[PDB]
Amino acid sequence: KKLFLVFWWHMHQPLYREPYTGEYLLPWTFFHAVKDYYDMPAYLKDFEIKLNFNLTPVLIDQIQEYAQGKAKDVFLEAIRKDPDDLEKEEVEKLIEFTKLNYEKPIYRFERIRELMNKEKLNREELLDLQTLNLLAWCGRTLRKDLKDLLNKGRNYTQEEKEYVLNKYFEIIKKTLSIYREIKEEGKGSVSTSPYYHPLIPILLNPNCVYETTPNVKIPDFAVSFREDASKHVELAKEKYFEIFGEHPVYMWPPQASVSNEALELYYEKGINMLATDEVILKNSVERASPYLRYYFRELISVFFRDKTLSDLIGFSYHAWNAEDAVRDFIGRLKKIHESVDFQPVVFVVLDGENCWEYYEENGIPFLEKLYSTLEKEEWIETLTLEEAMRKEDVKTEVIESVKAGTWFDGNFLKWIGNKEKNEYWKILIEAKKKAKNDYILVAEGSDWFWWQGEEKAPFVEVFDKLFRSFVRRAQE
Ligand SMILES: OC[C@H]1O[C@H](O[C@H]2[C@H](O)[C@@H](O)[C@@H](O[C@H]3[C@H](O)[C@@H](O)[C@@H](O[C@H]4[C@H](O)[C@@H](O)[C@@H](O[C@H]5[C@H](O)[C@@H](O)[C@@H](O)O[C@@H]5CO)O[C@@H]4CO)O[C@@H]3CO)O[C@@H]2CO)[C@H](O)[C@@H](O)[C@@H]1O
Ligand SMILES: OC[C@H]1O[C@H](O[C@H]2[C@H](O)[C@@H](O)[C@@H](O[C@H]3[C@H](O)[C@@H](O)[C@@H](O[C@H]4[C@H](O)[C@@H](O)[C@@H](O)O[C@@H]4CO)O[C@@H]3CO)O[C@@H]2CO)[C@H](O)[C@@H](O)[C@@H]1O
Repeated sequence: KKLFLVFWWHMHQPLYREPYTGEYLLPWTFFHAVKDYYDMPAYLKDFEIKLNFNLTPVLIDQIQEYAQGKAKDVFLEAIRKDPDDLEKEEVEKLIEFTKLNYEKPIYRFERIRELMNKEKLNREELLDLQTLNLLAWCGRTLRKDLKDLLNKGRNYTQEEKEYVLNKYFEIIKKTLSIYREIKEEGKGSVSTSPYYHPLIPILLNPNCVYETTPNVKIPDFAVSFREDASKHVELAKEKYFEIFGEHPVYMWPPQASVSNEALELYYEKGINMLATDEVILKNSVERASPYLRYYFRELISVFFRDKTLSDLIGFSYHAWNAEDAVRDFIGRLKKIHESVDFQPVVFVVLDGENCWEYYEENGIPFLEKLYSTLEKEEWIETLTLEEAMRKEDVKTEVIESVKAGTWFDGNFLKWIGNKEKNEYWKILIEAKKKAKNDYILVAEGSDWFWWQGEEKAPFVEVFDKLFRSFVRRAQE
């Protein structure tokens, strides 16, 4: 009697490439590529477990651009430059970026503390600010190779900065290949999402917000996004075919978002299985065990993730010692294992690149201890998505209807509802009336609405600039 454990790490970035200048206006795709996107599947090289991954096609596009040397990244150019050639604006954006990440454990360098107490920086101090920002995002693989430079902590030269950059781009160049390798070796399944990570339920039927938040105000959806919804899925199938050689049979719905109509569309497009959130299941069915494989209308397989276990990694364990956190995690799986007489399937699903920056040492002590302890447990069998879809000694249930929602409170309020987010949908709706190319699909990505209508934060202007630029470009 085994507990079946399914890790599904979801990787995504919206398109930071501004369509008129061709410039990557934020460096987040680069920094999460060198820190997490290669290194997360790379754990499978050292640990005999199964781990699954989601790669959005818009993320894949940017990884390709960086890997091929075509990405003009404005922040990264400020990093690469000799400090004597830095513009005042570039120094300000460098300092701004440091302040934003300053309290995170991966930025725990004494020299960063010294430099941010300084009101004017010379060439050597700017070289340290540039290079330590690079090194703060160093992933597990290169933290071994670059350990001498990392322990330095200060006094970096342009030659050393350039060396780190060359190693980082080598990491990026091998990133798509290692997803292909762990997939071909059976160490994990790889899924994708509709192309630009949109909210498929809203594009299909904006009225589905009223299944959870009946009081919410939405704009006049005077155009249909239903065909655009199909296009996100179809284009995603094409990009996945290019990278991995098959049409995808697993998809992660952006924000875990599902509806009766969205599940229909996924089935119609040949998706055999997806996962969503436990809150959906609780909102939809009275007797709701998340340890079963569900069949929506006998059309498509649905797993409901263990929200508690997913939220321990995403939200709790960063503030713990690695050893305490893994003993807690295994202790919870043991109680699940001891709680039922059948073999439960336990889906752990969350973003794969966003939580580790808040852990000590980028979560490497935690994940190494976690994966080491998992592979020693005889009563735990980690599964690929393919193995979870096919496993016969697993309990099964049919569900006929779900309440539309997301894994954020089970509703859509993080992307629609208040004046400012609704203004984005107004802009999108008007632009869709006049759209002439697929940049309208880029503007349907969920990220733009997430950051809109929120307390002012540094760089929120860039997401707004990107969204409006994609909207403008879509109509030309
Ligand atoms: O404002 C108060 C608030 O601020 C702080 O949050 C800030 C972060 O700490 C800071 O680093 C920065 O966040 C960045 C982020 O680091 C950067 O990587 C990028 O985020 C990407 C994700 O990396 C990417 O995975 C994707 O995220 C999706 C995800 O795929 C999906 O599954 C789901 O979870 O939604 C996510 C969002 O759509 O895309 C995003 C970009 O859209 O960009 C971020 C913004 O610059 O800035 C944050 C805001 O200031 C504190 O951390 C927080 O506690 C404070 O309360
Ligand atoms: O900025 C603060 C935090 O940043 C990081 O958190 C990330 C997570 O890593 C991502 O996975 C994602 O979080 C998802 C989350 O996985 C999903 O379960 C859901 O979580 C709900 C949760 O059930 C609920 O109980 C409550 O705690 O709020 C969550 C949000 O409603 O939805 C999340 C949003 O997509 O993104 C967050 C950042 O938003 C980092 O890991 C944290 O340490 C950090 O505090």
